[PDB]
Amino acid sequence: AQTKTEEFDAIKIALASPDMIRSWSFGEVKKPETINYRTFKPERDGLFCARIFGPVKDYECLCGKYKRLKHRGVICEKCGVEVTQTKVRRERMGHIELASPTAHIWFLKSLPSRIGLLLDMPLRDIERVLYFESYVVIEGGMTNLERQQILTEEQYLDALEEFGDEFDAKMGAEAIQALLKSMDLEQECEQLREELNETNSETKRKKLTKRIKLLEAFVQSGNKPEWMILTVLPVLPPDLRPLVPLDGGRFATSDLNDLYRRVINRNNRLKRLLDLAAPDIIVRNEKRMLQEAVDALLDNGRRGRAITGSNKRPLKSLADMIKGKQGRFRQNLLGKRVDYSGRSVITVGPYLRLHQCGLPKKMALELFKPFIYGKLELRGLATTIKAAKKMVEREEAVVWDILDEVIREHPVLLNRAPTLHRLGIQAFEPVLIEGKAIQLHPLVCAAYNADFDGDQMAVHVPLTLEAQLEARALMMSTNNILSPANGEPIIVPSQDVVLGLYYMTRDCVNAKGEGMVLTGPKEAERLYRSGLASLHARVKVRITEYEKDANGELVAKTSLKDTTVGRAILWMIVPKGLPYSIVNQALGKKAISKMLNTCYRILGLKPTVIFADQIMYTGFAYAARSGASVGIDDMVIPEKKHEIISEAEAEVAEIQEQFQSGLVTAGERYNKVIDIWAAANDRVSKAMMDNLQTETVINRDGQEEKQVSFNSIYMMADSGARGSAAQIRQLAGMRGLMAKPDGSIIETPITANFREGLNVLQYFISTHGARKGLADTALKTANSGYLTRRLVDVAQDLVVTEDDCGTHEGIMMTPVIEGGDVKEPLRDRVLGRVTAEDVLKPGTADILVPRNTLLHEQWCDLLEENSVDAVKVRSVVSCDTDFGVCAHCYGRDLARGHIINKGEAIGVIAAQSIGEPGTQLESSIQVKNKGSIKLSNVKSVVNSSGKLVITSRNTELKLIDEFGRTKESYKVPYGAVLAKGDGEQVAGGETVANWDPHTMPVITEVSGFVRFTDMIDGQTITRQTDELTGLSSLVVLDSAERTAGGKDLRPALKIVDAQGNDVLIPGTDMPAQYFLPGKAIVQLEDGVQISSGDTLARIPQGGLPRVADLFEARRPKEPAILAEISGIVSFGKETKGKRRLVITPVDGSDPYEEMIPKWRQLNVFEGERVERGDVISDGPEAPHDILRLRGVHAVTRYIVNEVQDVYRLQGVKINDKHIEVIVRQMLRKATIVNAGSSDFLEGEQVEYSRVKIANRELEANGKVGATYSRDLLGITKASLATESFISAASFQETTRVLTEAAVAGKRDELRGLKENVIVGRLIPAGTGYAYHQDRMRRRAAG
Amino acid sequence: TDPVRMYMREMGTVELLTREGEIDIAKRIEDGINQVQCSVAEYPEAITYLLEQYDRVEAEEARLSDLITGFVDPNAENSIDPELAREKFAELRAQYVVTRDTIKAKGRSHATAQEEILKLSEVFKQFRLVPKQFDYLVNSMRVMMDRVRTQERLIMKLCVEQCKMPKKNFITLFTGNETSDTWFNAAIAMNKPWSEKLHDVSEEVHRALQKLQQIEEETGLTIEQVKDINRRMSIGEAKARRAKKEMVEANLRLVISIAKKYTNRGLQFLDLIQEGNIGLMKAVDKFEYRRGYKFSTYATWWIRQAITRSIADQARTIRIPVHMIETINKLNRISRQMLQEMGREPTPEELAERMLMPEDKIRKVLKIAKEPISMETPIGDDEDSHLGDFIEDTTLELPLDSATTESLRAATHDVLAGLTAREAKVLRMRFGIDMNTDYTLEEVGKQFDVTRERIRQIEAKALRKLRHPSRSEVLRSFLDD
Ligand SMILES: Nc1nc2c(ncn2[C@@H]2O[C@H](COP(=O)(O)OP(=O)(O)O)[C@@H](OP(=O)(O)OP(=O)(O)O)[C@H]2O)c(=O)[nH]1
Ligand SMILES: [Sr+2]
Ligand SMILES: [Sr+2]
Ligand SMILES: [Sr+2]
Ligand SMILES: [Zn+2]
Ligand SMILES: [Zn+2]
Repeated sequence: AQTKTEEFDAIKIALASPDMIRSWSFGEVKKPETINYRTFKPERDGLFCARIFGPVKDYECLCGKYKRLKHRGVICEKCGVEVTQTKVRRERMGHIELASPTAHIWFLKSLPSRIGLLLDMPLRDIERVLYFESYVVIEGGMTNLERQQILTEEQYLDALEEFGDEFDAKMGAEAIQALLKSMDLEQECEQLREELNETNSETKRKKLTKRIKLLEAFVQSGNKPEWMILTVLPVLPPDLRPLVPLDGGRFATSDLNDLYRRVINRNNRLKRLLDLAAPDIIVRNEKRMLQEAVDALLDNGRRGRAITGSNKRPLKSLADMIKGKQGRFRQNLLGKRVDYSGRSVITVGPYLRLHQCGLPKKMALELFKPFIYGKLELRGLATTIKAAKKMVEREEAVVWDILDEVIREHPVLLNRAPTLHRLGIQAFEPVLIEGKAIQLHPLVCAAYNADFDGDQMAVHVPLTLEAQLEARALMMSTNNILSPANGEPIIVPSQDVVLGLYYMTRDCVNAKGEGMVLTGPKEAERLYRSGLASLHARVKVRITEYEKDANGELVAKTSLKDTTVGRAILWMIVPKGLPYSIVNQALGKKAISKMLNTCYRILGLKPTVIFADQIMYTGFAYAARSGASVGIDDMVIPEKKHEIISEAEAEVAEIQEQFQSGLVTAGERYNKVIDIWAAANDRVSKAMMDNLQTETVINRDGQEEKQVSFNSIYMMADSGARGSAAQIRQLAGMRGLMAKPDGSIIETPITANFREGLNVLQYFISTHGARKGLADTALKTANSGYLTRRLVDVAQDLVVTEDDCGTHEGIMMTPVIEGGDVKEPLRDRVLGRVTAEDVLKPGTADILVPRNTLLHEQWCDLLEENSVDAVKVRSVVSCDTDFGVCAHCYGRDLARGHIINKGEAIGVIAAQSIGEPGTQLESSIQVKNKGSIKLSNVKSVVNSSGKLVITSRNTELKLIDEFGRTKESYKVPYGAVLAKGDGEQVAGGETVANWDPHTMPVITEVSGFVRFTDMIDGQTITRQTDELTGLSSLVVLDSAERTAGGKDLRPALKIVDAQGNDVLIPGTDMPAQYFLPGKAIVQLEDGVQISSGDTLARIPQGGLPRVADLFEARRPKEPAILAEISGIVSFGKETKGKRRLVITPVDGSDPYEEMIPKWRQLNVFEGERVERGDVISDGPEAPHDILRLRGVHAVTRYIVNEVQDVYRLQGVKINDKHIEVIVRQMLRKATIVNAGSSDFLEGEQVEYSRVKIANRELEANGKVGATYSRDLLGITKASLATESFISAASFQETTRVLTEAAVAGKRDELRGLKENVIVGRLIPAGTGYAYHQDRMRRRAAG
Repeated sequence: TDPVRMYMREMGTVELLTREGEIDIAKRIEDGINQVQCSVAEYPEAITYLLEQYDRVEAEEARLSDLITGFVDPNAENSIDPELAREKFAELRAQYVVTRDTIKAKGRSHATAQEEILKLSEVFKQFRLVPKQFDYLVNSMRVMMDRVRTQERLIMKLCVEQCKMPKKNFITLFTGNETSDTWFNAAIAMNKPWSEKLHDVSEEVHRALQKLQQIEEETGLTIEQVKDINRRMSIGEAKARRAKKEMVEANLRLVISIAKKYTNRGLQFLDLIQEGNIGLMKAVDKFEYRRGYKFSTYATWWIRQAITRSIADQARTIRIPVHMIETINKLNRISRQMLQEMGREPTPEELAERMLMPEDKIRKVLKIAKEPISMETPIGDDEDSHLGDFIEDTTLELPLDSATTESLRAATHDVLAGLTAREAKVLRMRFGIDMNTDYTLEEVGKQFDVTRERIRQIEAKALRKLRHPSRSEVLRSFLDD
């Protein structure tokens, strides 16, 4: 067995023994001395020592008698110093022998007290003994005091006289150490398990289970409770807490050195006082501060706060070294300084290739400094290292030639701050260019958030062959042409390149040279650059296009095409294996991006990279040839701008007449006036797109006018190069409406555009949105950056383990349709996904579509003709793969062109794919197909106005076509108006059902007058404004905001006839009195007659924070109520306006009841057969409620759809596979129902229980089948439950984790990615994954 | 803060005793010490030890300090004169032999012998010992007590437990006799079941009594006389120590009044009181009730002495001596004077004139007086950085220089290989190349077959060939350093 090999695999943490501290130590620190004032050297036996810790000089003694590297490991007889290197002062430690036992602060003050839970004693009782105020009973017999009893000095005196001798009680920290000495761990666990048999409890059970979990973990590791109180105190090495002379001459010392002195000082005094007369008052006080001295040394920010001897600052304690945002544990990742690194301002590089960057000459000479010396002595140009150093410094002409040789074929990484996704660091092969600025490729600039105006980039250089290869094979820009977030390419031409291809492809009416036959695309270049024909005009060209063959490649179709001169030249740029139809159209940013996407799957990776550069070179050349210029005349104002404004300007003054008269109220005016300017702003914008969009008119050939305008501004907007249609609105047409500091919109918008001079008032108005929008942007990076940090820490420790997981189960995927519009088709949704079950849809004759296969970009085209719906594909959620993803049962790699290879970290990509683009962050049923409306469970009643309002809780809508079959299915809620009844023919494009989306109306049954009984104004009801009908309406307040005068009053509307007597409700002889709940808004007045079907009262129900809320699994303000057990369910009893739901099935036992709030409107009336997971209260659904009842599938698709809806509105494309990775990290950790091996509640992983259930049911001597229920933990609730203390203390609170690891005796085997970064080992992901498998396999055998 | 509050509440219960109340405690202190001094005078070995240790220093010629200052200090019933030192220890030796013949005759302390033992104690009480020498005299009775009761416990172990014997019969037998063997063998004569089964361990019980009865010949007192003094000595020690506690406890409030003034210096507030309490320990031990003056005035000097000594010894990181501390305090007093009397600032040329010290002394102390700066001192903040972050390490050698050292040893090895066989061995010994030890010209000559003078010739011959530009072009590149 190896003994001296430092190659470790696992690290463990436990409590240190007083004898174990002496093993670390090499001597005892007895003096508080440091350094002499005369000669700057260590003193005798102080903090700084050469006899204990090591010599200050390299291989020398203190006196200077022993010199030269001759002597090694020689213990001096004159001084006592070992002749060794001074690095020994960094590793060697010391010890301080304490005269009195002092308690540890980490186990005492840190909640919920490690010493307190172990002894079953509150902190108030422990501290009063420790601090020396009261005695505590340790040993018990027949002394009436039993155990842990707190006794004062006057109580202890009388108790000893009555008994004594056999009775044992001590005072101070000595008593606590003796109390932990006497306790038996083997017998305490047996007693607690016996009492948890008859009296179990529910809420008080948690503290009883906490004690067992603390005691059982204490014995299995073997820490011993006696070491909780410190007797020997370890000392840090002198190098970590140094006294170094600065440049000026004044010394600089650590705050730890000042703390250590105030420990030894009173330690030496206590050793004196114990033999030089010991009065209790002084001795207890010296022990009082000595306990505080260690407390201030370990963790200063707990008991009091120590002040530095010279400075007015809290001293950096031993705990403060690890934590504090920037310490030692947290600087392993963030605060890491790196050699072989550069930094300069970025510049454009149009002459460079995609794999090439323009690295500065003087920077590269400095960076590859050791690389120059290596290939200079090898060439025979320089004699030695020092001679090679002189040649570099003198800047010799021959050095520049060798420099280029080393840089060639050597990749260099380029990093930009901040890195949101992985493409922020890309490798490039440098080309030497003279200058102090670094040149970057224009195409890869789209990957970063970079702009050539004042941005800087870090220049990193790999050193080893392994580092050079993983930069070329993985981190190279040519290899990373696609984005990891979505299947669309990230390297897409922008600005100048788009404008160049747009002008080249666009056509004119009659340009120079039209109607020629042209021999090949070569003659198209012959006419333009010579000066005989323009790029525009429709001219026939002979072209030879090559289509893809079934085997490839023999198809060569030649035909005459009707294009332009410019389109023919661009075909030469287009590779052979691509159709001509893709370049035939006028190309913009939307069209050019489609060229690279099609070129990738059809040809490969290599052909599209060369093509990508070829577009860029040609893009800049023809953009320069065109000469696009933004002029003041190009900013065309609509012909009748002020004419439209004047029609809407005094139209506001027309409603100002209604403001004073009383036709339109003051509250209704503001929202009516604003609609005029909103319509006027759109009218000017639409009129702007006539004098700018197609304004040409002058045509030489014929008399026509139809042509796309050659305006410089429109060319930048139509192509999508720079500036959208929204930007052109403000400059030429109208700026629009601005906001107020409160949030409301200003009455009069800015009429003046940027073409004309803005007013002083108008410009001050526009500044508010400028200093508010940019203020949001200043904290947008901080908020989205924390969101990126949040998603990583929970999913980072997730890598691909197996090639295929043995489950034919996944998620049902349907194209997202909102109301009657398709957002994303099946092709874009199921692209990349691997199917779990074969396609069984009938349409065209075939022999089945194979399962467990990758859906290609060409394979998905076959599914489009057949029109397939609802395909269950293998996803990240449904995985039984030990600890990770199962490759095949996941999907394609979006950056690559095939399946994702095993070893790649999915969770890190999944977190970056959402955090990066995060910076940019139904009501009426309409039918198109002709048929007939058939209704079931109809309870409609016609009112006085003429609205068919239904008086039923559950209503469904169905359509019957020509043949006689159901077409569409839609749900109709309570309080809805139907257009047509049962069996009525509908036309193509007609609304059949209509209701207000954000309200819950209450419908009456009996007709007559309305009485306001117990409806006193001011006491129960208040007046405001309803924002739906609307006007002034009564608002009913809940039982919380009501006055002290009207305490017992029920808000209810009473229905009477013409005489004044109550009209009875059909069924019961009870008077008609509809009790109205809280929050409800009453629209009706006193004395107003209503018919059957009239509404009495209506009951009311962001961006980045919404995404953060869904991922954190936080319950909404108004959670939806759902039925838990299926069967015959009926209501029970009444209170005021609330119902207690009693759910009882048919079978045995089944005791269940529920309590529901009063204001809630239900979807069931009386005696209803309800199933598991049904909507009772309409609105938002609670994330925990869906998992509880609907299952572990409907909740997973709920997280996907709700998050995507936020990104769809903003215009962001993120795949559904990235979200479901984090969902799997939310579903982990489950609660056990059936008794297995340990407890009932606890916290065990889903797969940890799946390994358990597979082992218990067959072998392992258990035979019990542990039933488990899935639990949901939103990121931060799941990231705390990591099975590593090194990974936890990285982002979590350090002092809590290190104490928990010490007590339990945890072992970190280093499997997570974050665990190996801190220790300085290879990552169990990617290249290091194949390395890591070699060591994990040899743990079982050996 | 917690520790400051309750300390004031612990001594708050103890009330101050003044005037004649102080004397009541002070009388028990001096009577407590005197009772111990009576116990030392009764002990026969203490008289022998005082005569034995006297000849240890007197034989080594006439001295003044160190050991003699610990002894003598006489009081009839500072530099000690040799005339009196020889005189006082003279009658003590005479009383040692005259009070011995009466002990041998008849009983131990028989009438006339009792009169002379009391006369012998009067001569011993004449001397006063310094704590350094006084402690070992008490240890001559403390350690010897752990030899009487320990051996009696061994006798009790192998008779009461081993033979299973009642404890009632042990009282009369092991008190009235003690010395003779008329308790061990006399119990068997009565003939009893638990008395006859004592022969199994008879070779350990009364045999171990030779480490108990020998003490009677070693010291000079019987078992009855040994226990009578040792138990009485523990009384006087408990009398003084416990009474000294009451004097300290009552005067704890006086310590705080002085400690509050020296708070702004360096040390913590509670450290001043705890050290001041140690100063109060000295203010009771040296205090007498025969003084006839206020206790508060005498205590203030001793409390202040403990604070002032510790405030310069500790507090600072680097320790500054007592003499150097006084000059730093002198600097600050004149700095306040010269700043406003002249106008601007005191220069080293002008500051040295009033201090009566040379310029090289003042300008040296100014650097030493400065306290070492904290490691975590914030400089500008913004991106959050400390003073300890910008400090570079000069101990580490450059990786370029580390490669140069490796290249130099590799180059010289090829250089020495070009030399003619024996030429390489000489240079590797003369300069210690690739060898652990460096050799001198005389050492090579005797271990290389050749003469002494020849070594100097071939050394320069080996150097000359390496001084040539054609051969050593690689070695000339290292000359840049
Ligand atoms: N301008 C431009 N050139 C490209 C592009 N892609 C590849 N090349 C050129 O093609 C040459 C070979 O590239 P490879 O990738 O090795 O192609 P291969 O495997 O089929 O041989 C290189 O020449 P080389 O560097 O001289 O290498 P070699 O020919 O000395 O091996 C490189 O300059 C591109 O997008 N733009
Ligand atoms: Sr940009
Ligand atoms: Sr910028
Ligand atoms: Sr020879
Ligand atoms: Zn030495
Ligand atoms: Zn799987």
